[PDB]
Order: sequence, then structure tokens, then C-alpha cells
Amino acid sequence: AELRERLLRAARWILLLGLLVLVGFVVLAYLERSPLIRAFVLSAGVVLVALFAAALAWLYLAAALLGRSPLLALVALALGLITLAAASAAMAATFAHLLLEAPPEYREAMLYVFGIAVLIVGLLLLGLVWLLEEALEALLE
Amino acid sequence: AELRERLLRAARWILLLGLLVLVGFVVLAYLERSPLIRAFVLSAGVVLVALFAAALAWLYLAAALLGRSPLLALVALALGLITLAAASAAMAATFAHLLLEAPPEYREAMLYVFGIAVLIVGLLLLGLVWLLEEALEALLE
Amino acid sequence: AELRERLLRAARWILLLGLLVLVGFVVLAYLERSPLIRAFVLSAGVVLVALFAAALAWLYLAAALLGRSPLLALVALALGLITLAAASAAMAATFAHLLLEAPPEYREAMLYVFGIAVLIVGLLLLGLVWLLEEALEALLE
Amino acid sequence: AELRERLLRAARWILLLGLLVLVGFVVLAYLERSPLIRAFVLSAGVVLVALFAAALAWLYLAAALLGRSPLLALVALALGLITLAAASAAMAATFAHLLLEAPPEYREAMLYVFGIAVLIVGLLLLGLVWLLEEALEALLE
Amino acid sequence: AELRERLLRAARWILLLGLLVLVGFVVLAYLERSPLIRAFVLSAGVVLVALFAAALAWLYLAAALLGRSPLLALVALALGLITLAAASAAMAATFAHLLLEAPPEYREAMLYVFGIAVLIVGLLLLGLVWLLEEALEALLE
Amino acid sequence: AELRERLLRAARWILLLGLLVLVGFVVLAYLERSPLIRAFVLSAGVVLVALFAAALAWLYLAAALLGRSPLLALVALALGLITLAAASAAMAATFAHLLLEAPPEYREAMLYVFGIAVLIVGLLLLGLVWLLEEALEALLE
Repeated sequence: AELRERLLRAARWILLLGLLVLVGFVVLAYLERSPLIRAFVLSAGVVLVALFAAALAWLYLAAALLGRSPLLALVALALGLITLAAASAAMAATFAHLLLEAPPEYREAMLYVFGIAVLIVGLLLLGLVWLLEEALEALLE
Repeated sequence: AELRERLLRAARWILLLGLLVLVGFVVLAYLERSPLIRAFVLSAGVVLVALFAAALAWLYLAAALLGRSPLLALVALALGLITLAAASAAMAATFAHLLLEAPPEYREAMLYVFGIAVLIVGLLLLGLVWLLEEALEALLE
Repeated sequence: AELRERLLRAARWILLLGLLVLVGFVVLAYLERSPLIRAFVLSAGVVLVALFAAALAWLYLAAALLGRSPLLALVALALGLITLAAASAAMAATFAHLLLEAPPEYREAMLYVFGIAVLIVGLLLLGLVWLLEEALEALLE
Repeated sequence: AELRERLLRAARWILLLGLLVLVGFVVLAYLERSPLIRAFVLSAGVVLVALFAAALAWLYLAAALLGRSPLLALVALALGLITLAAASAAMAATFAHLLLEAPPEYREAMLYVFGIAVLIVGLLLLGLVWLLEEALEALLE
Repeated sequence: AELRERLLRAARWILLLGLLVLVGFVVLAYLERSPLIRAFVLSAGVVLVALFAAALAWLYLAAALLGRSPLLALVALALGLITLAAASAAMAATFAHLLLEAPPEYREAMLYVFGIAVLIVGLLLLGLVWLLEEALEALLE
Repeated sequence: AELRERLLRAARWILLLGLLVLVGFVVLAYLERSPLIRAFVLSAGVVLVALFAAALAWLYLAAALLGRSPLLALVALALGLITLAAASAAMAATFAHLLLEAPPEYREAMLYVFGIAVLIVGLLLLGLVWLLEEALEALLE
């Protein structure tokens, strides 16, 4: 019945994980000892908060659509999946570009934060497959 | 009706925060004895005026939608949220590139106005999402 | 009636300012001996002419939508505002990049002409807000 | 009156100007052989042929919509105007970048070809205003 | 009905020329003697295969729309013309950038492959112009 | 009725290849000998996981739109083909840039991986083009 309970629980946990990415990348921006690391970290912080805002947005489009046509919600989740995956890909290319131009002493710690950013927004786009599949099996039957 | 009071009270304070950013980043352009920090500052000025105006545009579409279909406003505000978050990310990414390419003496003061510009254009998203989800609450409860 | 008149009187002056700011950056390009300053000045000429002409296109998109209702104009004008704001901020960001990469001896002329571009931004975006305030009042107050 | 055939009877001369820009820039591609100039010339060749293809595509679309109403012609033609203006401004930006990074001996002749592409832009945008505004008169009649 | 007997024969030779570009550029990738020329050639390979996939998509979108009327195909083919022209112009611009960045010893054969992409572009855009005209002369004239 | 079998069989193999090619690039991300190669590896990883997810999104959009007719899938899958192919082309372009700017000592392993990314999206080029061939056969041939 209320598929929105799953989507909104996912969304508000995604918001809190976005606010933990905020506190985590801001506390790293308070801990870290290079301005080029602080720039990449805080930038990745908001480039990832934008990814949590993307999953928020896609979960709001579904939560509005499933009140009248659930197959339009599934499609909105999928259109958001590819769009948030493009945001992952563009972020990954961007961060590969800064890893090439950045000086060696700030490549090392940055490669991990590139990694963890890529882990968060990669897990997000794959999570949308799991969120829509229960609606997929319920209209592909 | 009721949601428009929140939406448009938010909007015109978002406009005057656009005017305070206009005056604050212009006054920084009158104080700052660096053409490269002046370039960063006025471009952060128009990225933030464009950000406030993105909230103005999507708040005007929400308010004009609320006279006929609140679920259209909810969805339009969500489409505006992700788009404004991408605009935040694009500045926060590109200005992390300028923080690498710039000469050292204009990295230090630039890292602060990178910060304050990112705070202003990022917190704006947390505003827009807190507004739109009242329509999610209203339709589900 | 009144919306198209105000849009079209705005348009005609926006078209004359398109042609005149073009003739201004062309006659500046007749004085300015540096090829890099002429490239910047005439490219500012294009991206500003394109913004003026795009405000014409957004005023014509309103005039075409007005045959359905004023609310079709209000929304399409606002979608033109945010698109113009993005195009403006991307222009200012581009110029804030060229002002770093350009040799020091040609940074001063950039510091005015990216400035006059930012003045045309500050005018153009609020120029749509001012008629959105009217269309909001007429539809929704 | 003539709109469905008129647009396409400017367009076919815009196709011949597409082919005459093609032959002019391909002849220039051996009149001025130097690799970076030939690259900029043939790039301006296809970035202008893409602009003539844009006007061709806009002039096919705007006419084809006219079976519904004149509002469909004016909206599609104008959405092509702004989109062609943006594509032209992006060209003016990227050309203004190559004009910095290219070595001096290939800046001089390139500044003119940047110029003639920018003239063809300045013609095209005012052309799209002049081809449209009969259907603008149809919305004050 | 009859329009697709042209359009699908065109499409399948566009697919074979996609696979034949996918043999000539793919063979060149192990027949050439520089990794930067391999990068430019095989990347031009997919940038051109994406063009044959674009013309494939535009011809499948006609064939699907044609069950309603030819006027849907004419519009989709024109929408694909300008949209493929942008992707083509972005190719020539982008690879003119790599052709500045490349050292002189790998500019020479690279200039020619930029050339052959510009030939395939010129063919493709004049292609969609010829393909819609038999619908234009019938329904539009 | 039947077509969601062919779609979701292709999809689940595309998801498994998403995770397995992800495990290929994650194993490489702790067995490759340079941070720049690991950055290219992980980015080639998520730019392919995003490509696999693009095909997942197009396969969900087909299988959901199939409740109207297979012609909605043909159109959606084709709209997905062009943008997925363009995403591989933009990857191959930006990776031709990193492969030019990176020093020789990190060009060698990178010369395979840009190729293996180019090959692997060929599964998605074919995997959509084959189902476009069947969906075109199904309408009238």
C-alpha cells in the first residue's frame, strides 16, 4: 500500500547521511593541513550533499507520483538513477582531473577522499535499483 | 493557500539576501586589493545571485502552481532543488580548480570566500527542501 | 493585453541595448590594440548580445504562451530568468578563469569589462523579477 | 501569410550560405595551411555549418508546428533563437580561449576568423528576430 | 508507409558505416605508431560511432513516430539534425583543443583524422537535410 | 506482454557486469602501481557503472512504458542509446585529455583501460541496437 514509507525512510536516512557527510567533510576541513586538501574535501562535501539532494529530489518525485500513477514514480526513480549516476561520473572525471594537476604531497590523502566520495555516490545510484525493483516486480508481472 | 505565505516570505527574503550578497560581494570588490580575488568575489556574487534567483524562479512556479495543483509545486521545487545543488557543485568544483591554479598569496583569503560562498549557495538547498516537503506531508497525512 | 505591452516595450529597449552594447564593444574593439583584450571584449560582446537576444526569446516565449493564459507567460519568463542567470554566472566564471590565465599586462581591461558584464547580469535578472512581481500580483494576490 | 514557405525560403539561402561557408572555410583550409589555423578554420567551418543546420532545424520545426496555431511557430522559432545564441556564445567563449593559448604568430589571422564567425552569429540572431516578428504582429492583431 | 523504405535503408548503411568506421579507426588503433594518435583515433572512433548511433536513434524515432503521421518524423529528424550538429561541432572543437595540446610530432596525422571526422560530420548533417525534404515537400508544401 | 523478459534478462546481466566490471576496477584499485593509474581505474570503473546503470534505467523505462505499448519502449531505448553513446564519447574525449597530459610512465596501462571502457559500452550500443531492430520488426516488418 504505502510505498512512500520506504522511499521517505530511505530519503531521510539519505538526508542524515548527507548531514553526516556535511559534518564529516567539514570536520576533515577543520582537521586537514593543506588548503588544496581543504578545497577538495569541502568541495567533495557539497558535491556529495548535492548527490544526497538528488536522491532526496527523486524520492520526492516518486512520493508525489505514486499518489496517482506508481509506474510514473518508478520511471521518476529511474530517470533520477541515470541523472545521479551521470553526477557520479562527472564528479569522478572532475576529481581525476584535480588528482592529475595537484602536487604529489596532496595526491595521496586526496585519492582516499576521491575513493570515499565515489563510494557514497556509487552506492546511491545502485541503491535506487533496490528501491525501484519492488515496484518493477509489481508491474512487470 | 497557506503554503504560499511560507514560499513567498522565503522568496523575497531570498531576494534581499541576493541584494545583501550583491552589496557584500560588491563591497568586497571595493576593498580587496587583488584583481584575482575581485574576479572570484564578483563571480561568486553572480553565482549566488543566480542561486537566489533560482530559488525565486522555482518559488514563483510553486506559488503560481499552488492556485491549481500543489503536487505540481512539490515536484517543481524538487526539480529546482537538484538543479540549484548542481549549480552549487559546479561553482564549488570549478573554484577548487581556481584554488589550485591561483598564485599562493590569493589562495588564503580565497579559501574563506570559497567557504562563505559555498555556505550561502549550499544552505539555500536546505531551505528549499524544508519548504517543499510540507506538500509531501500534507498529501500523505 | 498589459503583459505583452510591458514585455514588448522591455523587448524593444533590450534589442536596442543588444545592438548598442554590441556597437559599444565593437567600437571598444576598434580602440583596443591588444588582440587578447579584443578577443575578450568581442566575446563579451557575443555572450552579452546572446543574453539580450535570449531575453528577447524569453519575452517572445511569453507572448506566444499568453494566447493560453498569463500563468503560461509567468512560468516561462521565470524559466528564462533562471536559464539567463545560469548563462550569466557561467559567463562570469569563464571570465574569472580567463582573467587568471591571461598575462598580467592585460588584466586591467578585463577587470572593467567582466565588471560591465556583471552589471548587465545584475540588471537583466532583476529585470525579469520586476515583471514576475506584477504577474504574481495579477494572478495570485 | 507566407510563413510555412517563407521561413524555408530564407532557410535554403541559409543552406547555400552553409555550403558557401563550407567551401569558403575548406578553401581557406588550403589558402592558409598552418595546422592550428586549419584546425580553427575547419572548427569554425563545422561550428558555423552546425549554426546553419540550427537555423535549418528551427525553420523546419517552426513551420511544421503551424498546423496547430501561429503560437506554435513563434514559440519554436524563438526557442531556436535563444538556443542558437547560446551555441554561438559557447563558440565565442571557446574561440576566446584558443586565442589565448595559441602562439602569437597564429593569434593574428585567427582573430579575423573568430571575427567572421562572430559576424555570422550577429547576423543570424537579428535574422531570427526579423523572420519571427510577423507572428509577433499576429499577437497584437 | 513509403517514407521508411528510404529512411531504414539509409539507417542500415549508417550502421554498416558505423561498423566500418568501427573497423578503420579500430585497425588504425593497432596500425599507428604513437599512443597519442591511438587515443585521438579510437576516441574519434567512438565520437563517430556515437554519431552513427545518433543517426540510428533519429531514424528509429522516425520509424516509431511514422505510425501516427510523417509530420512526427519530419520534426524528429529535424530535432536530430541540430542535436547531432551540436555533438559534431563539440567534436571538432574538442579535438581542435587536443590538436593544440599535442606536441608537433603528433599534430600531422592528427590534423587529417580531425579532417576525416569533419568529412563524416559534413556528410551526416547534409544527410538529415536530404532525408526530411520528401516529407517537407508533401505535407508542409 | 512478453518483452520485459528480454529487457530484464539483458538488464540483470548488465547489472552483474556492472558489479563484476566494478570488481575488476576495484581489484585494480588495490593492485595497480600508481595513484594516477588508480584514479583512471576507479573513474573508468564508475563511468562504466554509470553506463551500465544508464542501460538499467533505459531497460526499466522500457519495461514500465510497455503497459502502454512496445512503441514507448522502442522510443525510450533509442533516446537512451544516443545519450549513453555520447557519455562513452565524452569519457573517451576527457580520457584522451588525461592520456595526453599524463607523463609517459602512466600512459601505458591507461592505453588499455580507455580502450576497455570503449569496448565495454559496445555491449550497450549493441544491446539497445538489437532490441531496436526487434522493436522495428514488431511494428510493421
